[PDB]
Formats: sequence, C-alpha cells, structure tokens
Amino acid sequence: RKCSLTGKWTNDLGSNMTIGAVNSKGEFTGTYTTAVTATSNEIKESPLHGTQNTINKRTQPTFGFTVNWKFSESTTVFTGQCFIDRNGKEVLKTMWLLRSSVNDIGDDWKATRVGINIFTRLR
Amino acid sequence: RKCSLTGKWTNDLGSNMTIGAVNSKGEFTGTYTTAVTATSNEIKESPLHGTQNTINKRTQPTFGFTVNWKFSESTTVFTGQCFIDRNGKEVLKTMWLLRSSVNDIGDDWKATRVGINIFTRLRT
Amino acid sequence: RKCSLTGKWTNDLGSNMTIGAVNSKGEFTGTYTTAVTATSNEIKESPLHGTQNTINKRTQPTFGFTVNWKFSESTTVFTGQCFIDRNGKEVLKTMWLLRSSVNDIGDDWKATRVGINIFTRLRT
Amino acid sequence: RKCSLTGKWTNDLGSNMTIGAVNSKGEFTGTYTTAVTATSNEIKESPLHGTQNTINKRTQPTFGFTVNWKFSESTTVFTGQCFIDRNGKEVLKTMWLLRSSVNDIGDDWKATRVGINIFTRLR
Ligand SMILES: *[C@@H]1O[C@H](CO)[C@@H](O)[C@H](O)[C@H]1NC(C)=O
Ligand SMILES: *[C@@H]1O[C@H](CO)[C@@H](O)[C@H](O)[C@H]1NC(C)=O
Repeated sequence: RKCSLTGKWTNDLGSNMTIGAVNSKGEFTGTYTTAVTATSNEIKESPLHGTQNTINKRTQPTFGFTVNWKFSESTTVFTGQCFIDRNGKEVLKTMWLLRSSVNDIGDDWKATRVGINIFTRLR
Repeated sequence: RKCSLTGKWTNDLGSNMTIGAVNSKGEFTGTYTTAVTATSNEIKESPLHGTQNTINKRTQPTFGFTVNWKFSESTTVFTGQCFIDRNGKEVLKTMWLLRSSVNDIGDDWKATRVGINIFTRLRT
Repeated sequence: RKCSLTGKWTNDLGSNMTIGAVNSKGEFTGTYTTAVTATSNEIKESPLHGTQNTINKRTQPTFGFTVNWKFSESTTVFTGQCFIDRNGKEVLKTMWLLRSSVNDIGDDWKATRVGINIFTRLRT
Repeated sequence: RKCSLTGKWTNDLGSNMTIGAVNSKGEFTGTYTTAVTATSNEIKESPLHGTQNTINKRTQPTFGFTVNWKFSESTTVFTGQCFIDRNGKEVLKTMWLLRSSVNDIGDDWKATRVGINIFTRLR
C-alpha cells in the first residue's frame, strides 16, 4: 500500500493539519492548526502549500510544505517522508525550520530554529 | 521600497532560480536550476512552490518554498528573509533542509541535511 | 534536586552513552555506543567530550558534547537540556549535527545531517 | 599540507577564536571571543572544548567543539571540516546549534537555533 499525505494528521505536540488531494504534479494545499496556549482553548488556523515528490512513484514519498503563519510574521517549512511504519501505520517523519523576521541583516544569524515533528492520522 | 521575491536569482554555489509574480495571498511558483546534487544523477530544472508572509506587509518579508526535484526522489525546503540595503541591493538569506528518500523507516534518522544559501539578483 | 548528566543513558534509537563526573567547570567525558551509522562500517564505542553550562547553577542546565567517532572519519555534536519532571524522572532532549568528511570543499554543502535524540536513564 | 585547527581564527560575523595544540587523541581546548554590541567595544571570552577526528589522519579532518558561554545559560556546538580551500588557504567550514535554556519541557521545541560560520586565519 501507498502512504498518502491527504487527510487529517496530528503531531507529537498536539498540532493538527489537514492536507487535501495531491494532484498529478505532486502539489497539495491544506491547513495547519495550532493552540496558542499549551493545553488550552485558543486555536489558530494557517494555510500550507507544498509538494510531494513523484519521481519513481514511491509508495513512501518525500515531501515538503510551507506554513504561512497568519498570526505572526514568521514562516515555517517542513520536509519529510510518508512512511508505512513497522507497525503498518502511516507516519510522516518531518523536520522543520522556523524563520523569524529580524529588522537588521546583522541579526539574520539568529533568525532560524530547527526541530522535528512526527505526525500520525486522526481518524 | 520593498524586497520582492519576483525575478531571477543566483546563489553562492552557482545555482539559479526564477520566481514569478507573488499573488495577494503571498503564493508564488518558480523554477530552480541547481549547480550541485548529492546523487550522481544528471541535474534538471525543477519547479518550486512557496509563500511569502504578508503579515504587516513587511518591506523585508520572511518566506519559504519547496523545491520538488525532478531528477531524484528528494525534496528540499528553503526558508529565509528578503533583505534590502538602502542604496537598493536585495539579498535573500536562506536556510534549507534537503530530505533524501530512504527505503526503511529505520534509516530516517540520517535522511535530512541542512545548510544555507545566499541569493542575489541575476546581473543584467 | 538537579538533573545531572553523570551516569548511563539510552536513546530512542537503542544507542547508549555513559558520562562520568562533571567537574566544577562543567566539563565531562563519556563514551557513546551507537546503534546506527551512515557508513557501512562496523560500529565501535567512541569517546565523547563536552560541557554543561554552569551559569546560575540551573537545576535543568544546557549542555553540549562532541562524539569523536572511532570507526569513521565523521564527528557528531549534540546539544540540549537536562529536564527533571517532579516525581523525579530525568530526560535529555537533544539535537545533533552529524558532519561527514568530504574530499573536496566543493562538496561541503551536503556534508551536514541534523536530527534529534531523547535519552533516558538506563534501567536498573 | 595538513589543515590544522591550532591558532587564531576569525569568522564571517567578526567573532574570534583561539584553539591550542591538538593532542594525540584529537582533543583541544580554546577560547571563543565575541562582541556584545555589533561593531562595538564590549568583548566577552568563553572557553571551548572539543575534538578533531583522527581516523586515517586526514589532511582535512572533521571536528566539533562546544562553547560553554560564560555570559548566559546557553550552549553552542560547532562541527565542520578543516579544508585547504581552492585558493590554498585554510578554512574551517562549520555549522552550529545554539541551545537556549527553557523552563518548561513544553517549550523545548523552540530552544534550538541553527546556522553556519566560516573561519579563516587571523595572522
Ligand atoms: C545561471 O545563469 C547564469 C547566467 O545566465 C548562467 O551563466 C549559468 O550557467 C546558470 N547556472 C545554472 C546552474 O544554470
Ligand atoms: C545498550 O545497553 C543495553 C542495556 O545493557 C544493551 O542491552 C544494549 O545492547 C546496548 N545497546 C548498545 C548499542 O550497546
């Protein structure tokens, strides 16, 4: 079976994301939903856009996407691979770069954070 | 006067990219012609897709994009900020993650490279 | 009651490391026995050397260390923080860069992998 | 000729570092000097400790080091390779991870920044 990006996902920090159909070029869009208090009610939703690599039509493709945050001046990109895990579940293993806005090119060196996220299906 | 992603850029490793118009949502597409590759595969031009953050209509906005490589199974994402020094020169300062495809989730841990690229506008 | 790096740890990929006493400068040495490698080389135990930040004598201090691999030409650095949940469990949350050796500076751009590891105390 | 870590270096942001002799195990110590105003007088000096890989005694070894900052609770690690550049000069091409202290394990996801530094000899 193929690991497919389309559907609803949640990650190891409680964020959720929904990705729509992936077209013939590999392109998808979706929404990324995050709480703005850890274990609390305030929820904000931002669009994401990206692609799945379709070379050799792998059953476990790599992909990447950009989340265009609507509640700050930052941007995050995620890249990873859609696996069928050893337990037979679909999992997206991703790493990300979070770019903050700085005012002066002299502060550019501290504007990028890095981390991972693992997503599994919300069914 | 605002740093705009539209147009033609080159980086410190000799790669080029072109980016078309940015829509009012911040979305753009482009093409990336890479000078370097991790595979021994023949390189080719590959599409990219991304967004520029439009919050507070910054003069120097953050942005990100995904390069959907067409000559391998990998994906790279870039993110950075468009800077504009006063005389008027624009620079894109970016960082990227290059994701390779691995056959087994056991190898996932070594599938992600990181680095930087600085882009400047392709000379007239 | 403070999160201390001294002792024996294991990570989410099955690797182990031992770390000896932390001196009053924050310096420690250890050994790292890796479960995984990017090369197809036979793994072996490798020394590590690092420091824990002693500013404000934090209960949960940041730290970093370098693993000087003995079965390849690579180096990996880890950095992270020692957390201690109230019942008393310690966790090291780290990120690392794995540097491969390349023969030509032209290839430097693809020589650095990044990822995470979470370590917990090796079970009695 | 060998690229050797020992000596004084400066980087693309104006920081300086001095690394002592590298012993038979690959170990070195040194000092990392940084300004706490960009283009200004206030200078702070922190120790660094690390190793150079000595497998196959390469003329261009990889290495890594940790800077134990003495003016904050953060730590940085650098890793890279000592090259003889195409112009015949020694250059250290490095990337680093800067770990900030957070109070709550729930904020751990944003505590790591990433960037590069290129060092050349101050002679
Ligand atoms: C980039 O464009 C320049 C200027 O036209 C060209 O000379 C060079 O070959 C191009 N590099 C690539 C990788 O296409
Ligand atoms: C780690 O230590 C555990 C517990 O002793 C042992 O079972 C396992 O084989 C070790 N893993 C490695 C990579 O040495």
